[PDB]
Amino acid sequence: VLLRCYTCKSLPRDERCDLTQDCSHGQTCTTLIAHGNTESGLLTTHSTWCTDSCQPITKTVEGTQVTMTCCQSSLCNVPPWQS
Amino acid sequence: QRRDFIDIESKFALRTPEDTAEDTCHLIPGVAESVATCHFNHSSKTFMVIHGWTVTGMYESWVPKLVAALYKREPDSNVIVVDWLSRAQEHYPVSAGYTKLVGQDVARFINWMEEEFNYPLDNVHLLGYSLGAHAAGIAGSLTNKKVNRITGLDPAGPNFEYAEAPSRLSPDDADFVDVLHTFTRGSPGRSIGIQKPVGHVDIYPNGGTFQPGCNIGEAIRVIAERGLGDVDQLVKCSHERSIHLFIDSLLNEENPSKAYRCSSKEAFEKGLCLSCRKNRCNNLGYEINKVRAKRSSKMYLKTRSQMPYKVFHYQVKIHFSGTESETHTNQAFEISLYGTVAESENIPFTLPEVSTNKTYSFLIYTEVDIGELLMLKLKWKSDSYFSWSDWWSSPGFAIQKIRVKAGETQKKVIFCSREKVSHLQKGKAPAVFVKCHDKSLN
Ligand SMILES: N#Cc1cc(-c2ccc3c(c2)Oc2ccccc2C=C3C(=O)NCCN2CCOCC2)ccc1O
Ligand SMILES: N#Cc1cc(-c2ccc3c(c2)Oc2ccccc2C=C3C(=O)NCCN2CCOCC2)ccc1O
Ligand SMILES: *[C@@H]1O[C@H](CO)[C@@H](O)[C@H](O)[C@H]1NC(C)=O
Ligand SMILES: *[C@@H]1O[C@H](CO)[C@@H](O)[C@H](O)[C@H]1NC(C)=O
Ligand SMILES: [Ca+2]
Repeated sequence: VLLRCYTCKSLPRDERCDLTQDCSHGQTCTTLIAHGNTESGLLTTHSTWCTDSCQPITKTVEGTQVTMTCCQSSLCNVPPWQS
Repeated sequence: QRRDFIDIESKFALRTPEDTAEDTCHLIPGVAESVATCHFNHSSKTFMVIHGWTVTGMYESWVPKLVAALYKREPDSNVIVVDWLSRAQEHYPVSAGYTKLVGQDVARFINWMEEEFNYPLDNVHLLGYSLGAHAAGIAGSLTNKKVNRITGLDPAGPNFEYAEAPSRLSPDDADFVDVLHTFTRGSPGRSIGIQKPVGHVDIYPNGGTFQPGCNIGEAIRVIAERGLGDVDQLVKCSHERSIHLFIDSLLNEENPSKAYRCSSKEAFEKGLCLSCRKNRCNNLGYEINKVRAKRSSKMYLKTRSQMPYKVFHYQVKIHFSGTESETHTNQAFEISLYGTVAESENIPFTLPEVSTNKTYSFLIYTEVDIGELLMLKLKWKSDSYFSWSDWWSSPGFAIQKIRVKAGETQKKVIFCSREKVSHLQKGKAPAVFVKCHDKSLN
């Protein structure tokens, strides 16, 4: 079964992904979410793409919450605040 | 029988997994009973360790280390140490001459094993260091059938650089010839290690000129003045490193160092050669992929100063965007990599030129296994005492994305600024970028 995922780069919290790409066979949907303070105050971003190796993780790199999520449904990789 | 072999000056010890440092048992050419006395395993493969030049006439410290590692990796094999210490203890050009005779001694011994015991030559691996790499080459060029493999460990350069294929190690000498070039510093024909490729695969660790932890860096060198000389040459550190890199590969079967095919060391040091497509990469050492190409393929990599020598290579591409046209020369930066497993902060690197709306590629390597990359911090360094002040005017660039290609995992990763643009300003706070894309190159 071939998947279609949302493919967007570093989008701000209040903005939904328009771009969608057909994944290569074996590929899964992924979402990276960064959340931490910046010069323009606190900021939440989301990036989505077709990945090969998918590892769900949640680490706080240099005081920024990074969350990685995987899903096997088509167009499923939508950030929590948009599902 | 023995009568037809007494002219053979070279001795052949069958060293054991428990007796590594001594030539206890000898395999006497023409005396078939000596093979049983030594307990040669006719079922297993054979390694022939051929030493090089010596001013002392004693086996160096590396000989038991190499024997021990071959027996750790291959516990049932036969590890034969070739003794040519008398001939290897003459004035260099004279011992260089004796490589023909040692090559002949070895070939006759190999051919005898085959004739007398019908031992397969496809089960023979020749490891030659210094002049021994050429003694191995000559031996291989004189056997009845071709030997399986020849490893050249920093082959002797003086009087061999311009020697023709029959007088030195060359790819026709075995089924597969792999060569580590670790001390090629100097003019052609005047380097201690041979500069030209002489195998099917020719690996040049750290460009092959000298090894990390072996030289006296240019700064220390200038300060020391008339005092210090070429300690590396004298101590044979860089030269010998090829033996330690090989040993490392035998002790780390599961994690080999990867070498990358490249047009030049200068191109490699720009991070332009990091692919694995059409055998453009290979494993350094024992676990090499026996790819015999049409042309001699030169391969590069970086290593640590000490065992285990493996480092992770990354190519980093940055487009330096800006509003006003400015050009900066010999600029120093620091890059910090944050992954899933670990991190390596403040990795320095410099760029010869930094100019508005231009892209620059560079190599970044690290000992740390950081895992999958998540974050990237970039700092543009200043040495001015006023850089801290907001009153101090400093140049800057707007950087949106940073493209990274990891050599070991063959992955292209895009990192992009948290805000619309990250301002990289000389002497100020670091610009932050977070992963926004992955791509397995396969
Ligand atoms: N391992 C290793 C290794 C060593 C050399 C090496 C040893 C000696 C070299 C030399 C090279 O350079 C050459 C090169 C070409 C021609 C001559 C020459 C002279 C000497 C010379 O007189 N060295 C000073 C000490 N000598 C001792 C014997 O007594 C005379 C003085 C080369 C490749 C190797 O892999
Ligand atoms: N005439 C004359 C002359 C030559 C030598 C001489 C000494 C050392 C030599 C040598 C020549 O050969 C060369 C020649 C060229 C390049 C290297 C080299 C290496 C070493 C070497 O053994 N080095 C390794 C040292 N050890 C490192 C590990 O720890 C133990 C010490 C001595 C007296 C002389 O009158
Ligand atoms: C010879 O090598 C084989 C492994 O290939 C091993 O099983 C056998 O025990 C060895 N025999 C002797 C005589 O050492
Ligand atoms: C660099 O490119 C941007 C547009 O991408 C432009 O605004 C800027 O003027 C250019 N810089 C120079 C020095 O021309
Ligand atoms: Ca040859």
